[PDB]
Amino acid sequence: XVTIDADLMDAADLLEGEQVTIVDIDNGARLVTYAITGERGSGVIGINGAAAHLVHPGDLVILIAYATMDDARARTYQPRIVFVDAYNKPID
Amino acid sequence: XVTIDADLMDAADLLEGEQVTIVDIDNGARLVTYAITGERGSGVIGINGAAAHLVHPGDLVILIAYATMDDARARTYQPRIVFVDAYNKPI
Amino acid sequence: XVTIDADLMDAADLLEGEQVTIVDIDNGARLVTYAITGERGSGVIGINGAAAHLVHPGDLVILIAYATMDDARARTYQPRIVFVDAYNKPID
Amino acid sequence: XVTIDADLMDAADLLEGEQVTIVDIDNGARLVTYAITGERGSGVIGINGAAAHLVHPGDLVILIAYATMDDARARTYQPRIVFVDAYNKPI
Amino acid sequence: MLRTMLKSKIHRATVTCADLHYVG
Amino acid sequence: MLRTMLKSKIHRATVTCADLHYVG
Amino acid sequence: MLRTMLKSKIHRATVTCADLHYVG
Amino acid sequence: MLRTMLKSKIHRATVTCADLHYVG
Repeated sequence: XVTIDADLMDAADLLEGEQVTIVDIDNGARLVTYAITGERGSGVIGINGAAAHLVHPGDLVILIAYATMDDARARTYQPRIVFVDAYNKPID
Repeated sequence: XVTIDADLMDAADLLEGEQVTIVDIDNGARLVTYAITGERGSGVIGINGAAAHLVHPGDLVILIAYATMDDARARTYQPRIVFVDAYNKPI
Repeated sequence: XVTIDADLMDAADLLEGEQVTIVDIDNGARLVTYAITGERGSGVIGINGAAAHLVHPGDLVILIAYATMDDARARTYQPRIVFVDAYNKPID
Repeated sequence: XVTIDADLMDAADLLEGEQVTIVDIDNGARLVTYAITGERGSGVIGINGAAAHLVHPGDLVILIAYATMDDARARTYQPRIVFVDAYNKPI
Repeated sequence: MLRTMLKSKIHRATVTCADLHYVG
Repeated sequence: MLRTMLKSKIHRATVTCADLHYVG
Repeated sequence: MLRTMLKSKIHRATVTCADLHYVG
Repeated sequence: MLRTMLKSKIHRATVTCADLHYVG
C-alpha cells in the first residue's frame, strides 16, 4: 503493497516497510501488507499487486498498525489516529 | 473496531487500543481488531467500521486477546476468562 | 478452541493457552486459536465453538505454533514436529 | 508449507521454519505459512499441505517475511528484496 | 524465545450494535 | 532483530469432534 | 508480559488507484 | 516498543509444484 502519502505516514507514525492492516468499509475485505511512502501531499492511497483483487479504487479503507509494548507503556501509550477528508488530507 | 463495556474490559484485563480477535459463533467469522472502551455497565458490544460486514448485532461472539511472553512466564501464566449473561454482565 | 491430547502437546511443546494455527487439508480452511489440554493418550483433536463452522469431524488438520526469537537462536532452534497415525498417536 | 529454492532463501535472508506470507497475484489468496529449504538452483516454489487449495502451480506469488524490531532499528532497517526471472532465478 | 499465549477471553457475549460508518 | 519461526507442528491429525455451542 | 496495542490508524481514506501487475 | 517491519520479499515467483498430501 500500500502506497501512502508521506504526510499521512508522518501523521500516523508509519515507516516505509512497516506492517499495515487494510480493512475495506465498502466490501468488508481485511488484509495485511506493508506501507510504501507515496508522493508527499498527493493524497495517494495506492493498492499494489495481489491486494487489488480485494480492495478497489474509490473504496473507503482504514489503515492500521499495531505494536508490541510492555504492560507499563501500553497503559500510557497514545496511538496516532489520523482523520482525512474525501481528498486524503488530514483534518481536525 | 469493537466497543466493549468498560466492566468487561476491566474483568478481561483489556486496555483501550489492545488488539482483540473476534470469533462469531453464529456465522463462523474470525477477525482481528482493537478494543474501544464502551459506556460502563451498558453491556455494549459494538462492531464499528469494516468489521460490521462480518459480525452482526444479535450474534454470539468470543473476544480474545493474546500476549507475547518469555518461555518461563508462559508456563505459569493464568488467563483472565470472563463469562457473561445474555445482557453482557459478568458472572 | 482446539482440545489436543496432552501427549501431542508434550510431543509438540505446546502449553495450555498457547496460540495455534489450524489448517484443514480437506477444505483449505485456515484459522488461529489456542490449545486446550485434552485427556492424555485419548488421541482427541477437538474443535470447540466458532471453529466448528470451518473444521469438521474426520478432516485432516495441521496444528502449528510459531515463536519470536533472536537471529542467533533462530538459526539453531530445532522445531518439534509430531507425525501421527490415523488414531492421533505419535510415530517414528 | 512452502518449499523455496535454497538460492532464493539465501538471497531473501529466509531460514528453514521462518514464517512466510504468500500472496497470489493470480487469484488474490493471502496465507501465512513457513519456509522449507528446496533443492538449490532448481527454481522450486512448492506449495505443501492445506495451502495447495489456495495457491496453485503456475500462479505468480509474492513471498514476504516480517520481523519484530525495536523502534530505533525499524527506522534504519533495509529489507532484502529479491527479483526473479520466469524460472525463479535471482536478478 | 517468546510464545503467544491467551491472556483474555469474553465468552459468548451478544453483539448489541454495529455502525459501518463510525468515526473515532 | 527477531524472526518469527516455526516451533511446533502436529502433522495430519484427524479431527475427532466438533461442538459449535461449547462453554469453557 | 507484552500486549499488542494499536499505534497507528488512518481512518476512512479513499483508495486512489490499484495495479494488479505492479513491479517494485 | 516493537514494530513489525518487512525484512524479506521474493517478487513475482512462479509456483512450480504443490502436494496436498505432503509428509514433512
